[PDB]
Amino acid sequence: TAFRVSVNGYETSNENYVRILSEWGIPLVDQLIHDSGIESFRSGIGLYL
Amino acid sequence: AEEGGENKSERAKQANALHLLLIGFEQNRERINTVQNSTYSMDQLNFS
Repeated sequence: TAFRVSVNGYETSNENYVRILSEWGIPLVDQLIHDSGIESFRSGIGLYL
Repeated sequence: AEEGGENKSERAKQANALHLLLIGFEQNRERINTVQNSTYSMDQLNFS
């Protein structure tokens, strides 16, 4: 992906969680949901029914 | 004193090694964690 997220071992999980989102934001989440595959599953069953 | 110096013999160095290790532990007792390897950065330990 276009993202270049890096994890710092000296920061806590929450600190990285806040830092990463503050850097990139929603667009990273959209990719995560896209890679989740739930959207395709709902479309597939909807088309079938 | 018996060996005449820390670097004189290998056994002397190991005695010095433990000497410095035990002293090294004594000087950094607060930063040591029992199980997990303590992790810090320059700012966390106040290093400038």
